[PDB]
Amino acid sequence: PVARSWVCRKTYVTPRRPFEKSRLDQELKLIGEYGLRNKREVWRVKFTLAKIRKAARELLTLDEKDPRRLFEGNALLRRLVRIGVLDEGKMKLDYILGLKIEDFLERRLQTQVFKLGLAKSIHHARVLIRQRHIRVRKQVVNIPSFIVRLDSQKHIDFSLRSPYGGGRPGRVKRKNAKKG
Amino acid sequence: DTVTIRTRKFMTNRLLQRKQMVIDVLHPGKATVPKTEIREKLAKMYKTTPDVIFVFGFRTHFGGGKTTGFGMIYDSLDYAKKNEPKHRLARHGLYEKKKTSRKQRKERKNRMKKVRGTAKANVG
Amino acid sequence: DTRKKLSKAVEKRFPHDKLLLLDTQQEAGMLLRQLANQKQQHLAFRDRRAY
Amino acid sequence: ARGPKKHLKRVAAPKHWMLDKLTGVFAPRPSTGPHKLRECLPLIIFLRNRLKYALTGDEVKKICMQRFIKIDGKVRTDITYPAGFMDVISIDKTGENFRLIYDTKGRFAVHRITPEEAKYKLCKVRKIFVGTKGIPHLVTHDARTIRYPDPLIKVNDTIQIDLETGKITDFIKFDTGNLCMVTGGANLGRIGVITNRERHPGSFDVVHVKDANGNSFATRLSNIFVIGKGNKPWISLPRGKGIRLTIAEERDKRLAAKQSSG
RNA sequence: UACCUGGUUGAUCCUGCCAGUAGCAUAUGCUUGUCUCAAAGAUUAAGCCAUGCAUGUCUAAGUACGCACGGCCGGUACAGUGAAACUGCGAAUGGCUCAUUAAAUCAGUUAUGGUUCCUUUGGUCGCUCGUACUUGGAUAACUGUGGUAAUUCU
RNA sequence: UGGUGACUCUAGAUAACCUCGGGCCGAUCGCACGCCGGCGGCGACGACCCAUUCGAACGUCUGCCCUAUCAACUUUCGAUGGUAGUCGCCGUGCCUACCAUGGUGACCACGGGUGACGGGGAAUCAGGGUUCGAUUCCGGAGAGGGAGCCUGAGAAACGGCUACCACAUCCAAGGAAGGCAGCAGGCGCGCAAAUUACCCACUCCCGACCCGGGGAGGUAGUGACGAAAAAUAACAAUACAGGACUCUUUCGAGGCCCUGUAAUUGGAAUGAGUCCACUUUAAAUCCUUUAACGAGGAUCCAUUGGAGGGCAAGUCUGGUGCCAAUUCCAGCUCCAAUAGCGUAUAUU
RNA sequence: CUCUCGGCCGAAGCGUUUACUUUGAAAAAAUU
Repeated sequence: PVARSWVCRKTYVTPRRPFEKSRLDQELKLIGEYGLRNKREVWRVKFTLAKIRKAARELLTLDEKDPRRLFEGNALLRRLVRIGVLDEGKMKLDYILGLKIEDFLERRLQTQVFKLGLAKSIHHARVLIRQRHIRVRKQVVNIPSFIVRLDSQKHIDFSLRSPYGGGRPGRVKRKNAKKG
Repeated sequence: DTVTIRTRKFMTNRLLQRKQMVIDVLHPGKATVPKTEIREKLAKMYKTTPDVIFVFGFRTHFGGGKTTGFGMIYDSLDYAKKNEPKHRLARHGLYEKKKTSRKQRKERKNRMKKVRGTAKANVG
Repeated sequence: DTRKKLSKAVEKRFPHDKLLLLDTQQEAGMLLRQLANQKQQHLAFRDRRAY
Repeated sequence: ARGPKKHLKRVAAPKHWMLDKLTGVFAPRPSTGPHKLRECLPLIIFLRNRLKYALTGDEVKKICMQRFIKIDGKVRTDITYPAGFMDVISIDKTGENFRLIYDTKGRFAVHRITPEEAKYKLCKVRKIFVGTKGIPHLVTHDARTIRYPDPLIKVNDTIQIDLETGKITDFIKFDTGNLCMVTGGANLGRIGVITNRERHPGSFDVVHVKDANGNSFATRLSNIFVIGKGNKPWISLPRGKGIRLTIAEERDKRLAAKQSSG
């Protein structure tokens, strides 16, 4: 007996057929578009989408006024809207079955740092977050895959402690400036 | 200066003769503020002496702006000497513990239970 | 962590071997005990011959 | 086992205690006493995990050993003493009084009461029997025996009893149209009015209760505690008045409170 | 995501098994920068074990003439701290393993109107018509003499 | 009297009994002292009985894998039932005496096997299923194998005792002591599994107890079992190469853009490391926070496998033998996943 | 679906008995 929990989950699925050209090319498309480190981030987002689709299908097998359908559909729709993947005017479960991996890829912190003009590229965005220059609200966030909510979209900025931000010069610049 | 103290979840615990709260410390570009400095800051905040103030369990957040810990102010030094743990009372120099290991005490105990009578006090 | 590196430095030639520490008399007794009770590698050449 | 078990694992503790998984291997293990193990709140869980006067069990012992805690008017120094339904906890140093009555979700409310309401308690009578020299005795739900009860008091009635004297002050019969709180099963904590009692000989009777909104629910007769006469309760009720809201209405009231306050 | 690729014929379709593939366990090889959690002598041998530790315990409230310490006030039995020892309680919990065990164990359901129960909590505790302003003998710790190679022996 | 669904229940009355190996009816201890020798307030400990609590133990109903190369079994020696008793905490062939001849079985008894402790549960998952569950929760069982007791409320107890069987320790040879399927650790076995560390601070348990103790438990150590996040570069100019758009029928021009590729230049940003201080904690460590140093081949250098018969991936090179074809060896190039990736075996 | 006694109803026999379906009570946590 120990005061430990052993509850833990794999968060991705390896595909059944390893070598098919269309899936490889589409994965490479997404990796290049979004600056992902490897195929496993594609598999991770694909997994969360598959989970959400299974939940929506099992809710849709229920009859229309079933209270579990109303409660759990409202919760699922509210969460998908809250991370900005579904529009607010599309609170219908069937629209969940229309989504794509690219939406949850657009809601990453890497992509939102790229689209807000703090970075010159998507790879510059991953590097910018990973090196403690990006802060959401007033919290330094180091994780590229941090999914940004709609109330947190207008609050992504530069760390008040970063050289590009508040302004203490970095290690290289302070080394070079003291040579002369 | 730039280190500010706020107290969040204040409670006047009249059963353990103290006031206990969560202490939130802001130090935007420094390290984690030492516990003694927080103790004079709480002594200035609550209009008292800092030898009855005990703070513990501070964790700095990721990013460095903020550190949360717990603190409690005792009415007197006597209630502090009664109701505080011995180790927190030792961190302030008010208690000194015995310098013997478990192996030494346990072997002494098992050795002196092979002896009957007041010769028990002669076993090392 | 010194010992950590040491184990790795050893593992290119001694792959699965325990690094005893010989600093004190108590550790010397532990090593002597480990040496007395341990399975013996038998070398065929000297075992077929009286030496 | 070769004799009584003395320990309680944390994951085997009662769920309504609301203990978390990673604090320890063990749960506080109530002592034997006036309430069952699965239907009690030990004093350490109340005074540490609910009221937060103490942060560890050691200073729970420090609060207890100063004789600041009373259950039903008596100083209880044991930190795992089993307190249960309708118990009146008095802490006169802080000047606070509590009654241990259930939430609508089946957990022991932190329910603060008036010092005037701390004087009495309601006990469900659990058996009546005649002892030597023809003396009627009454055994309640928390192991009280009262000599010479009123002859009108039968089993399953509720007696209002005075904590200082230990003598019966009043009683309520088990009738229809009469107010009860559920003390077990899936409907635990709900408060309503008895409408029916379908008797099953050699088996358990089932009592039908109607909520203040019109919701109807049944329980076993052992799960019924009469708490008022007709429609008005004889004690203070907690915030939720025994009306179990559905999860949709819980979500709606939570969002309405967020929108109104914030 | 209710998914495929190949293998017998000169060539075609079939049956039919297999190979690839994917997951889960054990092991193992090569490699390994950071950080969070985290299983871990079950499988074979319920095989065999050196050494150490794993179970003890005192409040104002059972027994203090150990100066082992320690103030009175002096006829005041006993200030107070208190090792030892007697007495009481615990050692039937916890921890380990899976050998046994196949309507046995075990789960759900019921019963004790067929039983016991330390303890906690409540009741009962002048309900008996018949030296007490206090009863008796011991035995430890302690002092002293010892036996045996050897024991938590005496 | 009172109760139950049902008492031979509870309570009542009478005649008595009441075990010396004996049933209650207080020769106990502390703290404050006060009233009219007598009256006393809080407690502590004991205690017959009844209730309660924690159980425990016997029963009820339903539910388990493989085997007929196990078809009849139990019954003298209790197998099924009856009466009376014994014993037990109690109901009962539990045991005894005498009777009755019963009881179970192809709806699979009885016997044997299981790489069988049982459940909660795990993997797969359209669904039905198939496979797994020694293992932290619940229930059982055992302490080398059997057997029998003592104390106690509770044990057929093994960190209790007494024997025998198998092992084994010390000895002055007369004697004495034993039981890691507890925590470490060792030997053996094997394909196969960590430190003879620190602490009662946490969780809780026990005791006369706020105070002592706890290899339970917590903490570090070993740990690529497994699961989570996640570095190994980014940008600008320059030079070529594409692709758009303006002007030209086109060639062409675009200080017109955009996108790639560099034995090309450039300083900006930083961790990995090294190392003060806090913080952490029982004391530490780690993490988190922060000084200082810390990057150009940023040598601070990513591996593991597979490809020239099909899923992803070759019209390649050099040695070596055999009669241009052709056994063995070392490479290049490409593809896949990536701090991970092959293999064996089992299983789905 | 009814026959009696007590306040249009409550008790009683149920109506051949089942298999089936539904409801209600009750049914550890952890895991999912």
